[PDB]
Amino acid sequence: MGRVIRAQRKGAGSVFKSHTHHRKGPARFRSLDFGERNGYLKGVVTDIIHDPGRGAPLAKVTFRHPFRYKHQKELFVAAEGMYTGQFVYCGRRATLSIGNVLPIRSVPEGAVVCNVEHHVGDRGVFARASGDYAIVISHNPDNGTSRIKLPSGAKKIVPSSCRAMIGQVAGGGRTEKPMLKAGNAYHKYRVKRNCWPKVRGVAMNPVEHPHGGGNHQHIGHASTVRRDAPPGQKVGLIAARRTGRLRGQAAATAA
Amino acid sequence: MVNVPKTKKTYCKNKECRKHTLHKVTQYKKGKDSLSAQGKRRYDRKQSGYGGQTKPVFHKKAKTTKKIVLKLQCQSCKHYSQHPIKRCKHFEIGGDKKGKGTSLF
RNA sequence: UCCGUGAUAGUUUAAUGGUCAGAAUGGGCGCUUGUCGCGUGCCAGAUCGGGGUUCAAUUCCCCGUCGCGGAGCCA
RNA sequence: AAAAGACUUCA
RNA sequence: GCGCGACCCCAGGUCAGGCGGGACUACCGCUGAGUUUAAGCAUAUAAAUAAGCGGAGGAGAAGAAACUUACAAGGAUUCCC
RNA sequence: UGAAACACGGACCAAGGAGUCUGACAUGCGUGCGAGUCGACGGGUUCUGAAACCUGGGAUGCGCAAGGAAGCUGACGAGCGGGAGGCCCUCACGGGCCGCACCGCUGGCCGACCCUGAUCUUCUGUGAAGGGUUCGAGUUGGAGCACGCCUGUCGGGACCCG
RNA sequence: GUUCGUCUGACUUGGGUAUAGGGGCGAAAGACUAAUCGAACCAUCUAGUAGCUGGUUCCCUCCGAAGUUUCCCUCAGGAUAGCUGGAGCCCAUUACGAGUUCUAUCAGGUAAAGCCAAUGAUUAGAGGCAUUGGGGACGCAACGUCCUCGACCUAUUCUCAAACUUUAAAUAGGUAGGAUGGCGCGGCUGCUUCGGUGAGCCGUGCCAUGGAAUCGGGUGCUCCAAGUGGGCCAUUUUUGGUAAGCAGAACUGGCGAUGCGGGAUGAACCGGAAGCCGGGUUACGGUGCCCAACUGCGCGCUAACCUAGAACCCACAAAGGGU
RNA sequence: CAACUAGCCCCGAAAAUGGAUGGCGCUGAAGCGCGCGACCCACACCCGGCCAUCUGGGCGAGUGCCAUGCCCCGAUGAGUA
RNA sequence: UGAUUUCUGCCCAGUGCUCUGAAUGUCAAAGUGAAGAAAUUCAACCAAGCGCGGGUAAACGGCGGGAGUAACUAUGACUCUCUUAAGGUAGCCAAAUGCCUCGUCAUCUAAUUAGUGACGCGCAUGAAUGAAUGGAUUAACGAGAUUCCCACUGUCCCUGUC
RNA sequence: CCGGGCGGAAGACAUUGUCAGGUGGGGAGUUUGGCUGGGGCGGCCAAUCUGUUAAAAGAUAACGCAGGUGUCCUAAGAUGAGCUCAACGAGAACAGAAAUCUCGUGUGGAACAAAAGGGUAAAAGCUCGUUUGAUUCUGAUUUCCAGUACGAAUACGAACCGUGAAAGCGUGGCCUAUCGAUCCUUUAGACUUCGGAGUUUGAAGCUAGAGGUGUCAGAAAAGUUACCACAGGGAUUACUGGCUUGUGGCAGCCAAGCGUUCAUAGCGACGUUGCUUUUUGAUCCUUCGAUGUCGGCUCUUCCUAUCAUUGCGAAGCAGAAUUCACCAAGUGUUGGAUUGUUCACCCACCAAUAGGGAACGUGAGCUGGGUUUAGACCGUCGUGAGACAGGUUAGUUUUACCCU
Repeated sequence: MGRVIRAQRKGAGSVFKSHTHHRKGPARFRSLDFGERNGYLKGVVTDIIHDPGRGAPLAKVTFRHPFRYKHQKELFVAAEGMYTGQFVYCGRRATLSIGNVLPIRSVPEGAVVCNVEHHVGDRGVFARASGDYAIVISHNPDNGTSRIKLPSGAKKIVPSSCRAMIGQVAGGGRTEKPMLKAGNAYHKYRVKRNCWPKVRGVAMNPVEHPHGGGNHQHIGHASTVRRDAPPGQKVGLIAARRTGRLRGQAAATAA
Repeated sequence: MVNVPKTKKTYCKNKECRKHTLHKVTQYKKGKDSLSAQGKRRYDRKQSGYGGQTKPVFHKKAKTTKKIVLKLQCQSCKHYSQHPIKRCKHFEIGGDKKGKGTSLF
């Protein structure tokens, strides 16, 4: 049989873990008291701080107002066109301007948003990677449901109470243009949780990996293995609908 | 193997006939269940579902050669006695006739 | 070479369960056609040599010739 | 409408 | 509200006192192999053993039958034959 | 197979150093007692781990044969041939008589198995009686048991070492 | 040591810190993880197992093997039988027994022979013979004729056979040659006889050296156990193979379990099995000297410059040539 | 004169560390074939002495006692496991 | 799989994989109903799985053979016929891949089984098993493999001396 | 202002627990014959049969010879009666070489399922008739042989049947091959037991059959290892040496021919006799608790079947090239190109560029290029791991001071 393979090593341990501590802080969205007809929770952009933990920025929005139980501060996700000293409004009756976060119901149909909540208060689930955005496809006067076409292309039923931020997320185009070094690739992966070089299954020994062994270079068997297959067995292209190079599409639900 | 008539006369062992009389050949086989058998032994000593001595499957215990597999069943007391060793393969029966030899057309 | 595997009409290759063998194409013959061709009707086997078994062998064995493949170490 | 192809030299 | 008693639930470097670890020969539980044997090896054997872990005493466990029996019935428990 | 071996080990020497011990077994041999035998779990007792004494036994045997239920229930009781030795006769050679050990053989009897099934009888029991190419570690005129030693045998680390 | 790769980055390197054994880590070599890595090291289970290698400890006596049969995941080993010893058990020249011969009588298909005996192979002719194998010539034709070539047929002829044999040896092999026998007498049976007819088995009587030869410094019998379970060689017989100091059988003797003497020398060949000695006498093989012993006698042969010759096995050797 | 028969010698007959009737050497042999005597000669054979073993005897009637002793026999004895 | 440039053809039969597919088949337990005094027995239902259908090769991989046919000749553009899942296309090739093989040849050297470029029916090449990189004397980078030239030198002729 | 349901989502769904089916090299444990001229590849000589080998009783082997066996049959069994065949000749509309019919002759030359070999004639064949013993019981006996099991065979008994006039014969096939433990199940026997007593289901027994192990006296089993490990082995390979000399090399005999003529100057068919180990196998004798592979580099000795040179004999030797034979290893027998290759093949010299051996001379003398480890690439084969008598590259050469 064989020695245990590299995926199972995730587990726990500092060696497989990243420096999550170095990362600059919470990405959280401050949970609305009530109201917010322009500036009842007023944020001031004072910096746009780079996050090393995803290599794209979150705008530092500083809410500062006192009381004692007032909860405030820290990083809302950056959108395009935001500037320092511009005010950010967070809540129900907020004005429709880019960078403001408000329930999706009050945002009109056909409107580009970044971040959505996959149930209220989970703070940002859909579209967070750069140059991506969801577009809210349908509403109607529907109390129950706001329908959003996601960047995956899926049409999703999600509650109308769920907050979204106007605009698209910033730092777009990031992945599109090529690294042009192995060394540039190393630096990005080092800062995030990934081990950098990919050794091929063929190059590994038969003990370590199913595809290993053989005098000449080859994968011995069919790459495609079942989804129902257990851990250890489940390798290669898992449950591929098709292979070889042509004519697919994005996730395409119908309603 | 061979067509051998379904109607033959043969001895009765039993003591109310105890002579040759007509008998109609038909096979009777059944099989087991009642739990009192091998199956109780299997239940106890499987011991995590390990099959053990239930497998003689590989190295063939399957060949196409049998012996006689006949019991000729009496129509005069219905008690009947088994016949001794002879060679078969299959065994032809159908309600017989003869398998009459000498063909003109 | 050892262990396998075939051969059947001019050519290329189907088939049988023991009594019995085909197709296609080529060719040979008319017809189509100004005239050939396409098309259209007609036609034609040592089932390798070889013995045996068997009522009866193209068919089921055995041998051999030829033509093939595939194996043959520590080399 | 699709079944319609060839066809020696001096000429 | 304050609810005498109290009800229910918290807190004392709280009043008088108590627990851990050891020993672990022997003992009482728990939990648990394989070599080996089968001239191979899995069922089985080793063994309900070794290893692992906890807990007492000078002994410990057991203990007055929801027993054994099929008899003019034996009669808690233990050990030996 | 063959070691001087161009097989293998061994510079030399001292001292260690390997078929043992046991439980349960077979044979042999010895000892006791003997249709019994075996004290020692135990108790009595003591000069004190002893020795002495003693109990009912229990174990094994004295009858078996079946898978089991069980078995008229195993007591009628045996011949023949070669037989040591003795006896008798004969001077002896031999003859006759009795014949053991032991061996071979032919029967009867018992159980299991199969037939046979009287008189009787709580109604299917009964088992006189006559048999059988079946079969038994039986009876047909038992021998064991205890102890010990060698050697064999098995479990044990098990001749020693890997 | 020299020579040399890199030397501002996927750089170098320390400390602190994380990941531990079917686990880690790996820019991946099964590499490395404290001189330790195709699963670390340590202790324990464990005094683990191993048909296999090594070693296995005082003496003398007497007897004394076998590598074979049968079964086996068995062919490096067990069971099994045999051989071998022990303990005996029973008689004792009575008795019967025998790797033996004779006699008398069976069985046998090898050597060989045979083929004009059957079967199979196979050579050569010769001579016949056709209502239908083929040609030609003579013919109108023929129930015509003649040549020709084939078949066949007949008497010959030639040579062979493990899987041919009528035939058919030798050496081998079996049985018998008596008291464990014969005969007389007279009993029983469900057998057998249409019948006491017969068969078998019982009691009783008669007949000895007497049933060819020879031997039994005795034999017969029972229990139990060790070792062996790889054999090897020579003469003879023999299968495969060009052959082989080869592989495999048949018979026997050896070696193994064998020195001594001989073959210069040699585990197996030759001679002979070996207590301890003196004296004698031999075997094998020798007698010129080595080397104990006739340079003895007798009668021949041999002159070898292209290898004089000189003791079975055995250390090689041929066709063919010589005035 | 020719063809043969078969003796020895010659040829055929050429290998490597130098070399082997074992050696020296041997020519009316010490060669080769053969005969005849004499002779030499194994742990063999014989005779005698002697050992143990085996076999058959024998001698205890006590009061010299090994009586499993002592004494007479004859044959036999290699010896691995 | 291995920079770029460029191009990545054919085949889902097989082994895998996939699915809003299968339509109720096969099909487990619990559960359900019937019989039997019951133990129990039988029936139907029975998911997932299986069977069935579709999709899938930058998944693994695979990617034919016989003949005939050009007016010297040979060869076959041409065409047949069988057969398969599909019949190797673009390319590269006696190549670190060619047994035969030192293939035939233009090649450098006197002489080259080594190197190059053709041909290549290629024993047994080939398209992310990744192929090629715009005639070429086809550049770059390498303690790489290979070959040839020039400088250089005791590597050698032929050795010597310190 | 009032409401102790923090506030949302989700909601008897998920979840969780326990059985149940599936899946599961991911991980576990384990296995992956023997005979065998090493062992693998291959084959079955693995359980069996026929004739022969097998050397005339018997026993009797080899991966000895020529083959065969996992079947076939309600008759191809059993029994009786009838009949006689293979073949050939001579005849007979059609009909020839073979049709069907007839007679003679006809020892078996046929037929009896099959492999082969026996045997057999008023049959065992062939044909007809009647049939079902191819039956029931349980021993003995013969083979294999431990004088065992098992199978199969023999002949009886005890039953009951069958056939035929009956006497008789019949326990499968004319004889020699054609088959199978305990377990477990299944079937039959109405018997026993289910143990506190019964009754009834069910179950378990005993006796005789069936379902079967072909490694066939009867484990439950697939690969790879050049990443390998360990116990042993020269019982055994690859390598040296030794025996052998088919295969290889060298040398003869005979002489039909060739050579203008003319067998033999020089050659020499068809054959045939030697020698050598300078080819390679065969073998397993010796060595695997250890004899360092191949080539080259270097250096020696020897061998002659002598290429040259010395000195000679032949000639189809006129001269001269050249060819043959003799004594002879005294003395020479070469450099390069390429390949690890010795060998090979060229260039070029030359009097000549002979051939062989010495542990396939030559590694504590070297080199380490080949072969032949661990890295790796490609192709092929393989599901894979891996393999490759296919290619390709890089890869540790230890110790003499002892004795001669």
